[PDB]
Amino acid sequence: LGKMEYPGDKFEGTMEHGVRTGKGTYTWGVSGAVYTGDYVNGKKHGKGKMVYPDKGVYEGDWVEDVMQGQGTYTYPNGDIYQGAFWAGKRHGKGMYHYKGPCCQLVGDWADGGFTYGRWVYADGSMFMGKFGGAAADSKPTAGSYFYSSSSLVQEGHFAKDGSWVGHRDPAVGKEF
Amino acid sequence: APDATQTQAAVSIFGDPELDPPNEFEAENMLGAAAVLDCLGVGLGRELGVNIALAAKRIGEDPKLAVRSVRFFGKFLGLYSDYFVFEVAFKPGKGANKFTYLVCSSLGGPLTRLPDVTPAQVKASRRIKKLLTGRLTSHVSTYPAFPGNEANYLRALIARISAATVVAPSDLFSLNDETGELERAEDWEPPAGREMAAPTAWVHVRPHLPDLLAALEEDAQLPGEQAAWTPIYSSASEAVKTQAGGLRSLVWPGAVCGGRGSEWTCVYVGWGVKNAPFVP
Amino acid sequence: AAAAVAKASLFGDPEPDAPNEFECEDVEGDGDLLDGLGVGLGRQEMYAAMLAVKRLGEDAKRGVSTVRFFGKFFGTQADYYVFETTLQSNPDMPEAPEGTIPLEPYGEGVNAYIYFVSNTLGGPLQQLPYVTPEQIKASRLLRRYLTGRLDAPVSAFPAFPGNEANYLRALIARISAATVCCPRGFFTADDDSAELSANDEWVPLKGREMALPVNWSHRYAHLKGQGRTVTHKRDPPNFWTAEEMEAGPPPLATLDTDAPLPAATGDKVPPPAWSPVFASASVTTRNQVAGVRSNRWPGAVCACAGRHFTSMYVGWGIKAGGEWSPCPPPPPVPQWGAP
Amino acid sequence: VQLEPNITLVLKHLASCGAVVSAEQQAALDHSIPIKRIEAGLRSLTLWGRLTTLNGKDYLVAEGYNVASSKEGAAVYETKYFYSQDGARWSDLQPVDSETATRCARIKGMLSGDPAKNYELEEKDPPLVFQIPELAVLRCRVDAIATATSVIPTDSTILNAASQVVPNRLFAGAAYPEKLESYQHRFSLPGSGVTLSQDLRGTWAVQYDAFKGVAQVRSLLFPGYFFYYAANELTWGSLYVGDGLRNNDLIFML
Amino acid sequence: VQLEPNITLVLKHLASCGAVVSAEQQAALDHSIPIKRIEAGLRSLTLWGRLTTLNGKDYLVAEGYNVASSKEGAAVYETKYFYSQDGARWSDLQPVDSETATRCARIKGMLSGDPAKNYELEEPLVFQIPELAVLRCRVDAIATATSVIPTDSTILNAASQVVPNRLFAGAAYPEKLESYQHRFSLPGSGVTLSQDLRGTWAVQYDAFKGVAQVRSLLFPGYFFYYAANELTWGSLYVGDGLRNNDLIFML
Repeated sequence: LGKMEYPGDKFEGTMEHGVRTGKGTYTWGVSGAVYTGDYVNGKKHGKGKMVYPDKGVYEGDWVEDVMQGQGTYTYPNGDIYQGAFWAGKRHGKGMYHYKGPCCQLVGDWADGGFTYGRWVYADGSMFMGKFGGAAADSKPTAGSYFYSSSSLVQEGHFAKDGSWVGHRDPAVGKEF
Repeated sequence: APDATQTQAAVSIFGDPELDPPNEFEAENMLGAAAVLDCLGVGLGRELGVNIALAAKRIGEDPKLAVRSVRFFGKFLGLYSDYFVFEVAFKPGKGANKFTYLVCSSLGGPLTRLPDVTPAQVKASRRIKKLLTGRLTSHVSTYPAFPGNEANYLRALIARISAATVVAPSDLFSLNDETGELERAEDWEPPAGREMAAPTAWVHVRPHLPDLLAALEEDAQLPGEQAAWTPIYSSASEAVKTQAGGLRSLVWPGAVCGGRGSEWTCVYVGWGVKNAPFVP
Repeated sequence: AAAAVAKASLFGDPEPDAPNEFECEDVEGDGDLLDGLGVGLGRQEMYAAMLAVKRLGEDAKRGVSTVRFFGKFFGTQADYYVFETTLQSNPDMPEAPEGTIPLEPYGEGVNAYIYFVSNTLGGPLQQLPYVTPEQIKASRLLRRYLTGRLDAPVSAFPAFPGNEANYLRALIARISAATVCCPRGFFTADDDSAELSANDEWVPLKGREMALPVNWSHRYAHLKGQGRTVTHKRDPPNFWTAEEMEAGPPPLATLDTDAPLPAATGDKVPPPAWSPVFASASVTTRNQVAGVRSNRWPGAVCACAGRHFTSMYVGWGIKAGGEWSPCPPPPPVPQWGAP
Repeated sequence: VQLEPNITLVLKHLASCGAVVSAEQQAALDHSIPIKRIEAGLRSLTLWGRLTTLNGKDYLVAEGYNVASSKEGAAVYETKYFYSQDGARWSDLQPVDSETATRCARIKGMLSGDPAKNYELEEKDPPLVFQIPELAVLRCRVDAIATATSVIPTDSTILNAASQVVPNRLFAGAAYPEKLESYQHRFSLPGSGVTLSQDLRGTWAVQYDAFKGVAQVRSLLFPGYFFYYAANELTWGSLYVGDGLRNNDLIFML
Repeated sequence: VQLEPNITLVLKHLASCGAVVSAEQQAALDHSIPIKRIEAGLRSLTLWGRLTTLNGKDYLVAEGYNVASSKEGAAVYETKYFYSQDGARWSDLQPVDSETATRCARIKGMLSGDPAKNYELEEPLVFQIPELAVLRCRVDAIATATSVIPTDSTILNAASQVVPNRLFAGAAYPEKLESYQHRFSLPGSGVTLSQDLRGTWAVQYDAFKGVAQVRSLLFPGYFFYYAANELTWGSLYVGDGLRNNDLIFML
């Protein structure tokens, strides 16, 4: 239980032979960020809670002082991501839930951007298909809409203008 | 196979003619006249009001028939055909022969210029009470001899209906003491719509064939203290803010006058017969 | 079965109080002009519309000081007949919460008129609520068919803050600030205030030359991108954003200076915002009525014959021009690093 | 083949004759005639016409019927009439007794326009005075005009097995619409052959536009009754505009 | 039961739908429809619709036909189309080739109102399409989309010709899309407007007057009325002529 202060950062946890091995609550006194969690070889590893200077809160897995594995991030605008992390970004299968529009994105992520899956609205209307990924702003690219008030599905894609181009007429369908 | 020539003419008054500068004539607002008469529920309607305005434009813009002013007189219903009558001024020529009357059996068709009227055949037409046959060349009456054919009897009826029932709102036309003509007033604010349906609002603008600008209040009443002009109203409720008003003639049934806002008009639509008992 | 009885009870006198005083327009004369052009609702529908204006103006419980018949919105199950009014006593408007841009109150800007609506002429009139700028912007993101019911939901994404009454009210605000216009020179705008004043040295333009968009002028204030007729610049302690520094068109701006539509496929010339509409086939017809017709909001028309001008909307509520695209999701928030 | 004559087409095809109705009255008729048709339980209800009045408040008269049966060699239509002075609400226009019909037929001149007005009329006391209400004189004049004219196309109605006068749905059309033999009275039996050509000669006028196909029949005995028959669309209809008086000087006018 | 739709009645009943024609050119229609009907040798010639232009000289389109027969399981009407910009004279609206129709369908926006304008497309090599070709392609695209009559309004006689039903009793339920069919559906086939895509038609039935209004939603501007007491139906198009391709977001 060697509580070490820094010229100011405040560590409060166990140290095994000089370095951090176990649980410890490190506090960045310059940026305001804190980390309460496990440690291997003086670095973040295992699990732990991280709050950031922009009030984003991470709770999940850690591999060598970067966000890895399964985690739950909470963004400063109330958005909540739950799913797979890699290289400190959204990567794998995950679910991003907005706060304002209350819609959500479920499926395959790539390098912080949503690249495949479903985007369901509040009322159950969804767009399912291939999205823009991290290169775009996770914009929809090619797939099919279902609107629940009309109960209509339509397959199509988006042009370079951003306008919907459907490959056929709409049709009565289910929510995929 | 039916001919199209009447309908070809009636469609030829529409649009531009397929090809001389037309002359500048004076006409009233005839679309507004059709609107006023359709608000009052008299006259020929709105569609024939459009047809009359276009046909009067064809009469007025004719450069060979150089016309000072066009006015639509009315429609004479006949046994076999009808008469649309237009009065023109042409840039003998005094009294009841001041205006020239062009008739047509259908709008846009060939126009026939009626002869000038003489007071002898006016007096001869005041005795008889006949129905028009719709043909301008027809014998009129056997045992009282009439001096002309049906063109002359139609001209005499037009002269009498003109002298009786062609009016204008009061304090609009002033008689010039020099030229003896009707000078329109520029700052003529019209009364309200329901205030048009009184006989005090309208004055004659014709010679008596009453004075020139004598009001319709001072007319020869029908027996039983009956005023010769009855009111007509655009609305049954008096709470409609903008409405129309006018008068029917009881002496000549079918001769109406009317006004809505600043748009006023007169027309005769009838059989030509006078509401008076016939003595043989 | 009862709405037919109400619409016939518009006509005539009621068989055995005191009516309210108000200032309507010549709605029958408006129907005459628009029947002259070939736009609007027809001539018998405008007479019933005049009597519905009469019924709304004579009601003492409403307290109306001025009625204008705005027009007709088509919906899927029922229609909307819209009447714009000023009241003798304005309703209470709740104060907008903190953090949001404030409201233009009653009698100012986008809430200068109280809008009544019915489904048939002479039916029960329901007062539409006031409009907020967030509803205007969220309506700009949308493109919907109305349904004719003032309590239907509008859309989930984009998040519209209300039901169909609020969406219809936002459409009325957008169409009114963009398509209700007066002939040029009929009003003069004050160089200090924003109110208009009818000048006395105005001459009417003769006939077909009132079908030119250079001869008309917006009589209502321009509706900015922020959702307000006058933009709200928040108090600073290189600071203000683009939406706050939007000083738009001047008052009484002509329809010649409106922005054209985006260019459609087949012609590289942008279509004008306003098109002429003519009553007669020939130029030489006497006493023509003429006017202009909105291409951005199709169904909005204006008309003028002498000193009598109308503006009226009969449409679906749809902005046209092809400048609508389906809304993308909000961009997912990056992490704390953000290179 | 029409079922019932349409008021808008009647006003359209007869506006050439001056038989026109006001703008308010036309707009009000369009709403009021189906309401009174449902309310009175009538199969048919059309605008019969309008009668001019001295004060201007004209009498719009409508007629309607449920059953139309052959009785005593005539097509009797049990017509109920209705009047209004605004075109909005429709009153009853009660029938008139037979002696009161003889008395009201001696009241000439145009009606006054006040339904609560009594014309005083004197007799020989077999003096006697009688106050006749203006609604009675109105019903008398409407009855005299309606039994005088009532023009339908010939063979436009058929007599079914139930001995009732129903509209002929297989009606081909008038072979010669410029003739009076193509038109009959409504109270003439189908298959009898009593057309308008068997009236007194010179009481009717027919003008047929052969190109557009619209014929107009005009009553000379009652100046103000008009009828149209459009042959291309097979649509007819009639109207009375004017005061209800009879042309008693017709032999001097022809 | 009407024989042919009456232009005064379609402009009366569909006036509240904004489908109004000008006062002058309505009278011009009253004079000029019988002329073009007689000189074209058509049994029926009605006002099809009005397409709005950019210069304000709108195209009045009229439709006529003589024969109406059952071809390949459809009620094929051999329709001819005419246009006008004044209501008084009627020019032919010539048919457009099969390959040209796709190029016309790719041209968006309101028409210009000049019968001699050529629109150009790039697909490089440029193609010039006349404005009358775009007009005819928009007109028959709408006409194959909507063409609404009441169901059982027509029968199929012994010579396999689609003739009107003289004994048509009327639509029993005028508030339903089952009462209305396309003009090209065969009688007795059971294909009504309910077998379209659901939500492409909006019916408003004034239950008291018996007047139903069927409005197209793929083509906003196609209006149809059916008056049940009069047994009178009719339809008219008023609009720029473009298809609503954003329909899934509209409803």
